[PDB]
Amino acid sequence: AQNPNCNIMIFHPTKEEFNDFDKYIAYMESQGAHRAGLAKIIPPKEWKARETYDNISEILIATPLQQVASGRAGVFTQYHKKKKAMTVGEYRHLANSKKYQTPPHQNFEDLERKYWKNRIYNSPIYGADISGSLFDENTKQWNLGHLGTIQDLLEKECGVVIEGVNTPYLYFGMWKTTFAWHTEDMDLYSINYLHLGEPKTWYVVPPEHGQRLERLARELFPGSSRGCGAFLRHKVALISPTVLKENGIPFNRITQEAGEFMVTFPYGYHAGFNHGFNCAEAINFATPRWIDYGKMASQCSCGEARVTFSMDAFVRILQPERYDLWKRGQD
Ligand SMILES: O=C(O)CNC(=O)C(=O)O
Ligand SMILES: [Mg+2]
Ligand code: NI
Ligand SMILES: [Zn+2]
Repeated sequence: AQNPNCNIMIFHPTKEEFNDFDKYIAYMESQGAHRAGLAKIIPPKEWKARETYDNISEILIATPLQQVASGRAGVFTQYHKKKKAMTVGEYRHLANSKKYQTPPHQNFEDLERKYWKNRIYNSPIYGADISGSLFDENTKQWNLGHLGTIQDLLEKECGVVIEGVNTPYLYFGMWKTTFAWHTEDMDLYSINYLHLGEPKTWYVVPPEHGQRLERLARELFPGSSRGCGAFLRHKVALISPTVLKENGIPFNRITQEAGEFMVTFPYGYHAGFNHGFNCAEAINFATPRWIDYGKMASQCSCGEARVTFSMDAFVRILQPERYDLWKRGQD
């Protein structure tokens, strides 16, 4: 079996290998990349997402989210407080202000220490989940706005045409902005490109061990767990690497830098944080290997998770027994 220890793999495709997205994902999996839950892809040196980032300041962040923590330094939840709209230019200035800027540090490791020590005592503001793209229309390879849609993949595998569309999202981050432990909707893949700015550190649990994370989470967030049998779908819980190691949870970590892609694999739990002002673009996607995961994906029906229009059809076709209850939680 390839990659039996479930290590995060890093790939360096040539320009020729960068032409066919589906084929390259399948190549990665042939080498066992999916066992880790997350892979890094460094694009060929000839490639670029767009010419420059000099003209992005007028993008609007309609609902910036202040991420307020509760709990202890290594075991906490976060809620999102809505703030007034601001432009990317305004947000970048805020990120760089003395209140929010990245502290002095020696290296990524020192910064990770400082994150886990001090995250809970600050409430950074995240410009997340903004529909849009920063890829130039003329970028033909690994353009996240031109991938094959999940609806077309389900149609090609299963024969049923469904409604829905699939478009990318922009994330403008600052120091300590945080993504809580989650898998993707319907245990989809995701792909994330860091367009500009400071790094993003990721933590991931191998898919074959995801239930171990779920069991620990039920123990560490006992009220949440009573409220919902799939409360990690709420995307609010954080558990530090120190806590995971103490509880024997298998995981890995990696830092993504500007110009690099990350791919998360079906049922690969992941969490992380931003080092300073940055902008990432991400989208979900599917392959034939996803279908079986989609069929088995847990769902939140307590009402909290509230998701896109396009998840309806996935639940309806792949999980017809669940559909009625899940839709009650949507409505
Ligand atoms: O970048 C972030 O805040 C979160 N991204 C993801 O969880 C992803 O790309 O799957
Ligand atoms: Mg602009
Ligand atoms: Ni994700
Ligand atoms: Zn729920």
